Formats: sequence, structure tokens, C-alpha cells
Amino acid sequence: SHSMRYFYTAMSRPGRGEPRFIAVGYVDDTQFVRFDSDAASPRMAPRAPWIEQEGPEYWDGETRNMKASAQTYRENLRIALRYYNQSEAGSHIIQVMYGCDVGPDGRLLRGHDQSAYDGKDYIALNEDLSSWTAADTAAQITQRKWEAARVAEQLRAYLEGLCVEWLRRYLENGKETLQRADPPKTHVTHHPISDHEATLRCWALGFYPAEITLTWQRDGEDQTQDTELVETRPAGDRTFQKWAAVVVPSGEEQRYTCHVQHEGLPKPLTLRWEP
Amino acid sequence: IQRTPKIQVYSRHPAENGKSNFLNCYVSGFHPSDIEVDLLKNGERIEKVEHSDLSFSKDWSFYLLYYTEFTPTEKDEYACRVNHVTLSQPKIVKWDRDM
Amino acid sequence: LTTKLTNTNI
Ligand SMILES: Nc1nc(NC2CC2)c2ncn([C@H]3C=C[C@@H](CO)C3)c2n1
Repeated sequence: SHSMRYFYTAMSRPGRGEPRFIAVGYVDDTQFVRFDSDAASPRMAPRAPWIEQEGPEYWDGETRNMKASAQTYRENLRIALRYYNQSEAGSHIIQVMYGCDVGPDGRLLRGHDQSAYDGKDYIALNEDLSSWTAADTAAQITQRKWEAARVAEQLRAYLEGLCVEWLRRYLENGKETLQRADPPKTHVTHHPISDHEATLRCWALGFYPAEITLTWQRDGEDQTQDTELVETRPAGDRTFQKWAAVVVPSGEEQRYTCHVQHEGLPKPLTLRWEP
Repeated sequence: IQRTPKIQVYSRHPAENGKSNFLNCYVSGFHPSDIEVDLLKNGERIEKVEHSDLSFSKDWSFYLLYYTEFTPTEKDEYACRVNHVTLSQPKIVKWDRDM
Repeated sequence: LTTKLTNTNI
């Protein structure tokens, strides 16, 4: 089961020029394209090796789409000011995410299109792909305009069509990474805090995709409520890192076990501090 | 709405003194989008720092990864300095190779 | 591939 997601951000900045427009594209947890209007030669550009084989008509066409989208989103920022009776002196932000999820057979599971204005929910295409949920009176104005202009049907056509078709293409072209789970490299470190207590830290490094479970047990009792668990973070090389730590009484260290669950591991993994 | 950045500073690979690596500062969970992030070597700003493209999570909060090649040594200190509209003064998080 | 619906005003 897989996903393709585009994230567009438009940010006004009065006194500092026209609004900035940034778009990024992901397949699952892998970024594969970007566009930034503040780039020297602003264009859609590759961010994963398996999209680089796309020809110049792909890049020219995507760049065309992004420039037209930037223009429309800038218009939309101005419209939002009217809807909310806001001044042209404030900076504001539109965020939009859209895309498709497919199952293991490649059929469309779900389409997405939802947005925020200044970080608050604005309007979202419903799962039926034919109706909208509007969060406030401003978005209700948009809802009516979009019903009139048959926006949902055209979006539905994209989500059920090109979105799924191109996702399938990407998944095949990048199968050696996108459909190849990379298990974490794991180890446990030990750090005395005093003569009476120590930190045990369980590391999971270089894994893909991001979803993982990292837990400490004491005598086979779960310690999640006593565990410091950091947010999963990008390694910088398209893989991820995470760790979980517990402070333990000196002498109890061999009673603690770290448990790692990940798609790239055939079985639950169990680790201890190896002195 | 305003959300203050969460900050993690860490290396791409486990640190070995004298071995080349990447110093990362991951900033996430923030809104609005303007943010200033610097990587410091011994209190001083590092010049060559790159960053990922602005994206956001399902709750609309933004995230960015700032990074630079570095070689860790025993007594060289590294840190990440972050400024955001929600911060009264810049927040400095020291790099700890054990974290 | 991004959508070619690029004209939509709110
Ligand atoms: N939910 C939503 N809100 C949008 N605008 C808002 C929040 C002010 C918005 N603008 C465009 N779209 C779709 C049309 C084409 C796709 C790419 O642009 C998405 C949008 N969908």
C-alpha cells in the first residue's frame, strides 16, 4: 500500500516582494521533486534518483504547472484578504496537500485535497471526491464557487486517473528503494548519570520507511511511560533515525531489554546493553 | 496561530573523532514558516550550511532539515541556533554525540 | 505528476 502527496505552500511577504511559492512531492516517505519560486532558475527539480530518468517534457511541463500554480495561489492570497477583511501589510500562508493512496494491487484507495489558511483548516475534498467540507464562513464562499465551477469533478478525474497511473509508474521505476524496506541498525548505549543511576539508550539508525516501534521493557514489563522517546528524524540520506532512553537504578541494567519493530525486520528484535 | 519549533541536533552517522560526517539540525512543529537556523562551530556560525525544502505535517506545522559536512573532534563543540517569531531570544541546542 | 488544474481561485 502506497501514497503520492504534493505539498504546496504560498507565503505573502509585503515589503519583501511577491509571495513565495514552494511545492514538494513525496512517494510514501521519499521526497522526489521540489519547486521554489525563490530559486535562481525556478523549475521543478529531481530529489530522488529514480525520477531523474524522466525526460525534458516532464520537467518543462511540471515547471509550467508550478508557475501557473504560483500565480493562482498569489491571487488566492489576495482573495483571502478580502474574505477575512485583513490588511495588505500582514504576511499570510496558504498550505495545500493533495494526492492519492493505492493498495498493493495498485487500485485507488483514497483521494486527498485539503488546505489551511494561516495554519487553520480551510477546505477539504470529502472522501466521496464529490463534496467539500468548509471550516468557516470564508471557506463556505469558496465551497459554493467550487460547486458552481465543477472543481470536485476535475480533481476527482485527476485523483482517479493520472495520480494513480503516475504513482504506479514511480513505484515501478523506484522499486529497488521504494519497495525495499531498510531495517534499522540498532545498538544500546550506557551512560552513568551518577554512582546510583544510569541511562540506557536504544538506537535505531538508517531505516526506511519512517514507521517504527521502539520500546523498553523491565523484566518483561513495558516502560513506555518512563521512556524518553524522540521524534523520528531524517538522517539526511533518505533514511530515518530514532532512539528511546530510560534512566535505570544502577544494578538493574541487565533486566532491561529494548524491543524494535520495523517492516524491514522479519521478526521483533530484542537488545540489551552489551558491556 | 503560532507554534514554536521543536529542535533536534544530531549526526547522520554515529560520531568517530577524525571521521567525516554530517551535522544535522532538524526543526519541526513550527508555524508560521519564517525561521532562522544556524549551525555553530565553537560558538561561531558555519558558512556552508544547506537545508531541505519546506514541507509540513498533517497538522500544518512546518519542518526543515539543516545540515553541513563536518568532522567531529574531542574538544570541538557544535550547536544549532534557532530563531522564530515565537522565540524571545534565539534557542541554542548543543550537539551531544550520545543523542 | 502534479495536477494540470492550475486555474482554481478560492
Ligand atoms: N483544498 C484546497 N484549498 C485550496 N486553497 C485554499 C486554502 C486556500 C486549493 N487551491 C487549490 N486547490 C486544489 C486544486 C488543485 C490542486 C493544487 O492546487 C489542489 C486547493 N484545494
